[PDB]
Amino acid sequence: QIDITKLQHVGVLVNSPKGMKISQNFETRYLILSLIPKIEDSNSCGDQQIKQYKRLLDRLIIPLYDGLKLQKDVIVTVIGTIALGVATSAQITAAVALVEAKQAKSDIEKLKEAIRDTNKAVQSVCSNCIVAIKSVQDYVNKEIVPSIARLGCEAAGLQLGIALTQHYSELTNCFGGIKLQCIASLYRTNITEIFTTSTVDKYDIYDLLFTESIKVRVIDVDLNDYSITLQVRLPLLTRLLNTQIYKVDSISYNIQNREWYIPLPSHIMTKGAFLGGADVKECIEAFSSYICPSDPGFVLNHEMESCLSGNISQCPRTTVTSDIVPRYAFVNGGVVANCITTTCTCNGIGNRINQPPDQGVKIITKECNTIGINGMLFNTNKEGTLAFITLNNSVALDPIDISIELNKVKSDLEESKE
Amino acid sequence: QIDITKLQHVGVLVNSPKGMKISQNFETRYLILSLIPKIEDSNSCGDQQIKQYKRLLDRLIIPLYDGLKLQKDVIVTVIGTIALGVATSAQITAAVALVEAKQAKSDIEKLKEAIRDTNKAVQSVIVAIKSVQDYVNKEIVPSIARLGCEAAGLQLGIALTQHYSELTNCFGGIKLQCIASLYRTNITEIFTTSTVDKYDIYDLLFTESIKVRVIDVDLNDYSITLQVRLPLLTRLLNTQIYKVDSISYNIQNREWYIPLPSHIMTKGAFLGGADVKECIEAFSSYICPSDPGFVLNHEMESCLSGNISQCPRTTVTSDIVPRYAFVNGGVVANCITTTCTCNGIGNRINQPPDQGVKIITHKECNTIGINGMLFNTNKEGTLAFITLNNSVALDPIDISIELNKVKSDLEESKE
Amino acid sequence: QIDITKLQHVGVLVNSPKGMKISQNFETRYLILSLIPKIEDSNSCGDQQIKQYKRLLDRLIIPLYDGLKLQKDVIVVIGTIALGVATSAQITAAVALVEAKQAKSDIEKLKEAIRDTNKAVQSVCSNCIVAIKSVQDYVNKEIVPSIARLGCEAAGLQLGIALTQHYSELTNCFGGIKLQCIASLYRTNITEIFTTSTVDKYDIYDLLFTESIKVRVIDVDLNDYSITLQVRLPLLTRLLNTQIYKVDSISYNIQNREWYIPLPSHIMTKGAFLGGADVKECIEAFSSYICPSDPGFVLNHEMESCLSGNISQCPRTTVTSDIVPRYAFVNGGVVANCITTTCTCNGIGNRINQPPDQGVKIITKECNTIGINGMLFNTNKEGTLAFITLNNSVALDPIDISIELNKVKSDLEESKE
Amino acid sequence: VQLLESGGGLVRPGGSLRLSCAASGFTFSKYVMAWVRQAPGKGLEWVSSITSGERTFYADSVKGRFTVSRDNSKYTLDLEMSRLRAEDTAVYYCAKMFKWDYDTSDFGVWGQGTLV
Amino acid sequence: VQLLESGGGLVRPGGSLRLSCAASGFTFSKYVMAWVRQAPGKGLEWVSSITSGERTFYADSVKGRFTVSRDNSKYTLDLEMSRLRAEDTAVYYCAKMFKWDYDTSDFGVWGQGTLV
Amino acid sequence: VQLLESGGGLVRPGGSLRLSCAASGFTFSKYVMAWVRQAPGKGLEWVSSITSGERTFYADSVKGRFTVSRDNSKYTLDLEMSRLRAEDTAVYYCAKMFKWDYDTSDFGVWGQGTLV
Amino acid sequence: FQMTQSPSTLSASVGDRVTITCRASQSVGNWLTWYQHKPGKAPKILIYKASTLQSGVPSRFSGSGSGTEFTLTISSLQPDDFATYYCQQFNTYSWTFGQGTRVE
Amino acid sequence: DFQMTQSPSTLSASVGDRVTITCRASQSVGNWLTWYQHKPGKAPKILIYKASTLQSGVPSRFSGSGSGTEFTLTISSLQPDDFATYYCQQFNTYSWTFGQGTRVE
Amino acid sequence: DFQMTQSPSTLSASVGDRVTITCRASQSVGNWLTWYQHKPGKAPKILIYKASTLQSGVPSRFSGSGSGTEFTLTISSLQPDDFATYYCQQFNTYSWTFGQGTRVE
Repeated sequence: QIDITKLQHVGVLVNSPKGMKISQNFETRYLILSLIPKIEDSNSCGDQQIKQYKRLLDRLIIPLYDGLKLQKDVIVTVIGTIALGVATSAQITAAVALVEAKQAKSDIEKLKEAIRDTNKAVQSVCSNCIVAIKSVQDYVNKEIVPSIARLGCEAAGLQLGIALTQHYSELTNCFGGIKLQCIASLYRTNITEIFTTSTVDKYDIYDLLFTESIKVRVIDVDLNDYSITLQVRLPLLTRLLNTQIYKVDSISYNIQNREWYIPLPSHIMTKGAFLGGADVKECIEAFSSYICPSDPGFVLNHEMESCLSGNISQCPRTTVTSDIVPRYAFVNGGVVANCITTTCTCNGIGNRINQPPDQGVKIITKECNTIGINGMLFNTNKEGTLAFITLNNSVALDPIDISIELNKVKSDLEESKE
Repeated sequence: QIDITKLQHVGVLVNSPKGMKISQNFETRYLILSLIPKIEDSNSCGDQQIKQYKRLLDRLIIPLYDGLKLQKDVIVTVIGTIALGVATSAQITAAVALVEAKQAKSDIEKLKEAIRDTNKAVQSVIVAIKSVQDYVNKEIVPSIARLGCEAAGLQLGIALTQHYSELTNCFGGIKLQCIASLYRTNITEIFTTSTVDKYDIYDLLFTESIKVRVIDVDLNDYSITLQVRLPLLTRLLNTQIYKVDSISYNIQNREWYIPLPSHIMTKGAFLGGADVKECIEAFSSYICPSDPGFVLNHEMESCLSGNISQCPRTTVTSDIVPRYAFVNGGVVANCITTTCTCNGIGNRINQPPDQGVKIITHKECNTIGINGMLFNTNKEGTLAFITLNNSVALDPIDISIELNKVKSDLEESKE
Repeated sequence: QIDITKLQHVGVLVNSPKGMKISQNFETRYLILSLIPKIEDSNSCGDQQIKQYKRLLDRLIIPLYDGLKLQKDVIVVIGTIALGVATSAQITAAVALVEAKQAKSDIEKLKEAIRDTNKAVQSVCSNCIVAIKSVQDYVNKEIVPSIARLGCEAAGLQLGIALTQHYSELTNCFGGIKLQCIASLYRTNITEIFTTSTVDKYDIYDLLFTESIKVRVIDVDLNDYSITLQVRLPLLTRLLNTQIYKVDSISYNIQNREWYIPLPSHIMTKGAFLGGADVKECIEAFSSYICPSDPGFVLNHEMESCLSGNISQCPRTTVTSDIVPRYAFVNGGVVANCITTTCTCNGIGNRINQPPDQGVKIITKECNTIGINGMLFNTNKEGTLAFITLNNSVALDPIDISIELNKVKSDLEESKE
Repeated sequence: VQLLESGGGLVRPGGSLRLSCAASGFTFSKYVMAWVRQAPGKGLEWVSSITSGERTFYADSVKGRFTVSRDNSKYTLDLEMSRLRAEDTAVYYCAKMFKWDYDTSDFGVWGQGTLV
Repeated sequence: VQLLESGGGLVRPGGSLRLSCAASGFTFSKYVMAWVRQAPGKGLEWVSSITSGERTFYADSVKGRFTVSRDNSKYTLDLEMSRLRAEDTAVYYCAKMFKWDYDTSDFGVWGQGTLV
Repeated sequence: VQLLESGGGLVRPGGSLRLSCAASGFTFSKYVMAWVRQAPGKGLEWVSSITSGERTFYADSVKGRFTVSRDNSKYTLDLEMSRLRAEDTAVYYCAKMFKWDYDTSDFGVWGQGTLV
Repeated sequence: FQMTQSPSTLSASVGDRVTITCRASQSVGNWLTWYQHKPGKAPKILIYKASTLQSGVPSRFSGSGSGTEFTLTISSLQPDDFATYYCQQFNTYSWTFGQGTRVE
Repeated sequence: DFQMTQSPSTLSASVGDRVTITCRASQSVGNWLTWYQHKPGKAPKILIYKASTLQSGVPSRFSGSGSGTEFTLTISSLQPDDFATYYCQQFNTYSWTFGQGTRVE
Repeated sequence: DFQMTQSPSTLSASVGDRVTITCRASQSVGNWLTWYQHKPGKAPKILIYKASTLQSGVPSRFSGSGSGTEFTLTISSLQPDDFATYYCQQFNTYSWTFGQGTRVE
């Protein structure tokens, strides 16, 4: 119900629309990260370098296990029992998600037993789907096991040690939420390759960005065979219906020799009959719509709604206190600007057009072929379109001004009762 | 003097308590960074690399000296003279520390003279480090006898270039951790003969946020002197810290809530909030540099003491304030906006319009459901079996419109 | 017209002045990055590594080329207004885009000359253009000489290592681009890249501002792998008759309670305009401030009256936390709230009490040594220091205002009922 | 810790032979065994090697001529030769290769050898 | 695709000689040429090499005495020798070095050489 | 400037002998010194090396039987022998190594030697 | 870069199979060529990158290998196949040959 | 590519003396060596199978130590009938190599 | 593993002509090189000790240059009292190495 053409009279410009995409259902997959590679039949070449790798790993794996145990439990195992202490709605969802992990403990145990002794870097079993990546196994099989025929065990061991120390350094930057992007680039690369068979196939470039922002959760550590079990919740993005999102910016408004502007949020939203603002700090912009983890709408002030729904008289205004608020804009094949602050010689530099004192902004359509604002001359566009009042709801956005006005009121009624 | 049981009727929930730790007295130790390694007996094999290293380093050390010489002195030297300028309380402490360093300068110089030539990586008499010394003495010097000085010089150059690259990241105050990363050591090993030994996992985290200061650069023998102030942590008495969360509250089919800080404090007879942004949490304490308490509004203190009727309320604007929560074996939720079901999934329990929030007890019935999901309750729960009259707004435009309305009211009354 | 002597009776302390520097004009230079090196008379020892390097580079450039064509065209006499909505900060960049397009013909000529060359840095003027080639310096002095004494395989492995490292270093901030990054790649520093410019007459503080200027991409070729960038070096002119100060406040007593006068972090004066200044985006120098744009923002009227000497119009608020200092000495003496923190004259036993009405105590050449809490000092003898109802209370929390409004509402309902 | 002989004898140039050295008395299935040559009145030399997995490795002088195979189940190691030449007149040894670790369980053994 | 050699003959020690390998039938400015020597009843050996651009490389036995030069326009290649010795009696060949790529347009060719 | 030497002679094979090379004219305390051998009508060969600090490297041929030493106070060098064989009948030389830098005050010296 | 090859001498009958191996001290890549040198003739080229067949050479010749070990083999022998065969390495600008192996 | 050489090739000795036998590696073979005693008419034995460890049944007089490229094994006192040939092998690469030999006498 | 070899082993020339001698190093030895003259019946001396710098007392006839792995010493004009064996000496490693030598007419 936004009236874009009417709003221009008071300097509010609304960008072209876009849709919104939200994720409500998640697909659960498990990612076992075995950190000790295997060398097939190398006569125990690399054993010494593996031991040092284990000592180095114990620094980052023993604290991680201890932190896991100290974590409280919202639900103790109908889903389960409530437990003692305080926990809010946002924590109950994570608690339920973790409870779902205990149901697949038996199946995960089976997969780990199967992959105990194997040489494959990536391997998946689905009865429920599991995926297991082994430290730097690809590099080993490709350039270390072959390497021990021409160089010997010494050079191969030195190369293995350098590789493993570099791998340890790359670790401790993701495990210092572990962030999905950190995991993906670490092992080999990609995100559509790890989850070969899944919905990731039907993902655009913007969709892949949203998944990389999701955080994974550690749900087990072994300390006997060095492994970390992670739970990944990939999203299913479904576009909502009858939803639009715009963008709003404002320009200077002139009242009696001064500068004002109409303060509005960064974005405006309209879903169904609900008209209100929307924050996109955690969302991702795309070419056709947004992607938001949760509904961003937040209720605006009533006057702000009446203003945005075409009723100009109810918009509020404030004082300009900086140079951030602009003074001219290209609306549609024309300009809307405050001709008092900025010059408005349109057709020829000598020619000038003055906005009358009563009016606030000047809309030029067609009317004159070329327009120059300050020193630059522009030509209008005819393929486009365009067309050619009291606010009295002023406000102040600084607490000191409010306090002084309040003190004035306090003093005024005392004068009244006296 | 918090009354947890009574507050639950309004939506405010308080987590279990925790203590506080503060640092009042520091221990000062001195760190000297000698950036030029010494090669014991190698027929000057590496002099060419060291001069290249020296020329590269002169691009980082020269600007440091010029900045230090341009720093104004707060007090010029019991304890000294005031000096001319402007300096507040927070600067005077740094000035006093600097004056103490100035007094110790004599012995610092004596120690420097003692250690001028020596191959030890770390000494103690205070503690001094020497660039890449362990690497040198471990492989570069022994390898000169096998690979010759060409290969040895090449690796020495690679190592020194890497070390210079590592620097210009710490000095581009300086975080203590950066320095502990440069030299592969813990904080405990550097200051072994100190109080750092009696620290837990959460205490070392606090010692890593303090900033070190530079007090001398020599420019003839390339060195830097640093002052470190290790804290002494003493737990205060009769001081508790809490955590507060709020849920929805029904008033004639509309949602509200009670705004409170993220944390609350009570010390002696002082009731107030706590801004723990800079503090480091622990399993039983809140390690804080300064006293975090900040005075709260009178109404909020009265409300938290137990006077339920003077707590204020505001409207709910977004889907960020929850609508249900686990408290003690049972739930408290706004059942008007979230369907609540007792034993049977079909069975529905409706909070009467007058009431704001509904408190179950697990003796009311054994299994309760939310709008979806089912929970079977705790037998050993401690949970047990009203007008606010103070509405506020948190947005300035809201306030301005009310101000304008009252303004018009007086204008009308004056006649 | 800021007064620095009277305000000390109220706790406000103003620091030393400094000037202002702004960048009105810009100098445009185009910088072409040729990502594929050239090996000369090497008998094709590089191939089978440049081809792999190209496959890796193909992951970066193609997404970048696609992004350019999706960008809307604000402008198309400089041009035509185009369609859609754009504000001033958008048109200012549109002008730069048109200027880049209006000089595209000459840039094409330079690319022809460098098609076959092995120079790390090459420059021309007609609009001067500078062109750097991926790792040409390293090739010429290490790899090409290395072929004779080591063989093609050893040289190839080294070239592969170097190219992989260079690719990794790319995508580090290319996936605005920043000027520090370009300096960091093929280690250079700004002064060397643009020799024929105004960069020569720059101080240490002037370089930091330039390193914070964003550089934008204007073309990617996709056939001969190259990226064209547009740098805008600033010309800095010191504004005249403008000053900037700094402001700090200390505790002020009223009836055994603590208050303070709130003020911004900085305050500035320019001719006949008095107001505060935001300096978050600027860079502080020894004798002036370097600011992308005029930072002044209008301040409350009462605050202006307060900083102009009319000392009975300042507002005050209640101290809530221990971040407002209780003592501070300026020039040869202290100005502290002696009610809270104990002040002593020469002797530790000797004590000085501030009467109930007085807010803070100014002590000059009054005591040759003064003690604040435990520590005592020596009161410098060359100092220039010399030896009230506020009536405007303020609150900085919306809740406080809300309850006050509630009281006003109730009072007025009672008035006519 | 015992190794046997087999096949030691005289053959005409261009013939083919099958030498088998049989092992018993340790865990044979976790070690790499290799052959070693000793021309009369000459320094020792290497022939071939076989790992647990039958990967196989050979000395250049005998590449493409000999074959080495091992029987893990029966604890036996066999060698076959073809296109024999005059230079290959020596004493042939079946040996065990040490692991690349310092564990004290490793012993090291040496076959008695055939005088072919 | 046909390289012809010329020059060379009997000369007493210390003399100077200048041989020529003409070329025809293929591009000459995109290849590297080197000379190879073979003493009677002996194995082949390298002599020198010249790049398209006259970089110039030499072997130990003949370094500091020879001078290879070439002309792009005339499609000719030459070698100059001075201060000859008794161990430089052999047949000299003019050849083409393969490009370090797997292209399908590389052929390889050899000349008939000169007795010298 | 001068590095005199003395102590040479002919002894029964397998004996023990001690040669001396006194020093003067420059600073002996910051220069490595090594010994070089020369078999009659044969190429010069390295022997050993001693550093300021008694690092005591050695050459493979004479390792395990030679004992060299130095004195920083009296400016004297010595070399000792043990279990002499017939293979070392040569002239022993006292020599100063170089500082691996481009100093303009550097120089070199070489001794008279001992017949031995 | 030293290149060595065995067997030095070889005795074979018609129709049989023969294998000749060259070994390189260091890694020489895929760069290797095989020459045929009959007495009183100009050497020819058989396989000029260790796998590729020279135009007009009979199909009986084929070679494979890489790195440090290379090998050449002929399916069926002939009366005209007796000659000295060579392995060249053109990795470095400076060429180096083997020793040679008469086949009979 | 790995090569081994040992000196002295020939030695003279007498009962009770001390003898040192070196073995220099062309490249880095590491702590992977073994010393064999080969006597005419008998199959070779193993003396020190990792350059440090003494094989069961070997006499204590055989002491061996070293690392990197240079290695060494030294005898304290001789036995008249212990003047055999001695070898230094390397098992760094699946393809072993030996030395020349040393007639202790 | 460093080695030094030089050719030609024997050389014959005439007074006033040019003589060129080259030493080759197995690996990169560096700028560290020295050149020696060995007349029979005399103690060896030095001519150029860093491949570039000339010791005092040596005539300007001798001149050498190069670096890395290839070095060469060349003399403009010969003189009758210049027939002796010449050497190439590396002092990069504590363990010194020579060439085998040269003889001139």
